[PDB]
Amino acid sequence: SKLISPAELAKRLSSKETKIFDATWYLPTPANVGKNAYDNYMKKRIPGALYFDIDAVNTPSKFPHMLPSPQTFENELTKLGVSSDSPIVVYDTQGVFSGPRLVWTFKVFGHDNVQFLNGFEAYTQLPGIPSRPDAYTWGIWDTQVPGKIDPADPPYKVTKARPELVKSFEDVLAIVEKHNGDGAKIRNEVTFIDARPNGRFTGKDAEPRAELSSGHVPGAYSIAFPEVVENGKFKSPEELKALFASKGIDGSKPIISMCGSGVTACVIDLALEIAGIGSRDTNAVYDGSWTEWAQRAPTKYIVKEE
Repeated sequence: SKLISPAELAKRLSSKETKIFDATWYLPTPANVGKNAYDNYMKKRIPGALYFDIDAVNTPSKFPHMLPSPQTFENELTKLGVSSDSPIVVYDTQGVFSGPRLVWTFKVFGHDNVQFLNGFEAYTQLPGIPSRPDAYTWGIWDTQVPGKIDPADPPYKVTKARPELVKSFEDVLAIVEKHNGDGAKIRNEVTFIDARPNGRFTGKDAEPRAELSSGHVPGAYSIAFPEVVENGKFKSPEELKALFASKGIDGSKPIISMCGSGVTACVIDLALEIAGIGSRDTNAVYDGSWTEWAQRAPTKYIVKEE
């Protein structure tokens, strides 16, 4: 959905109708091991910000960041205070890494009134808030343990729960109707995109679970991560429009995204909503990854190596 700036957020904050969620799940590699969200979240956050357990919400799943059910979700966001028509805002301490997964998640469940914070680092360099004015350079943060959250009433209740925005692994293996790539109208039927790096496609690069292959699945206009981001945030709307139309990326046909766990494939839904190349009700996303397309799929689908 929309995005906003950090400056308008200070104004938007002073009334507690804007329920803020933080989402900073780090990758489970040995580098960030010992760099948690929940342990860093309860030491520095924004006044009203809340955590969402993407590791506990979607507890029953092979791929750990799978989309949970509408009734292991509603009956926890009631425990977080949000209502059906409560606007919400998102921020990630990492730049643009793990945020939009939650935005896409809310979009699945008929929740409009959702926006994402462009630049975190500029919020860090604010002077302060109109509220808490006498405290300059504090008030932006809330360095205290999260206390008592009075639960929601009336409770969250999703009216719509539109699932067509997500596609099963069958829904992507069902390109078998035409399996000769762009020559078979994969470039005309379903404009796949992969948020994997250009090194992890157009050839072969080390996957995270480095026992299976890596490449560029059939008929997929590959747009990569830094191609829209610049050191803390997204590019201009015209910037993204040019980034796509300069390629063959154009919202003329069905369009689907891909990356590891889907945790960053939703970036290539957010940027699209920003530019407008498609439709909010169509620009779907495949939560399964190359991890699914290599571990639980055929052997001929993979793209070529060097």
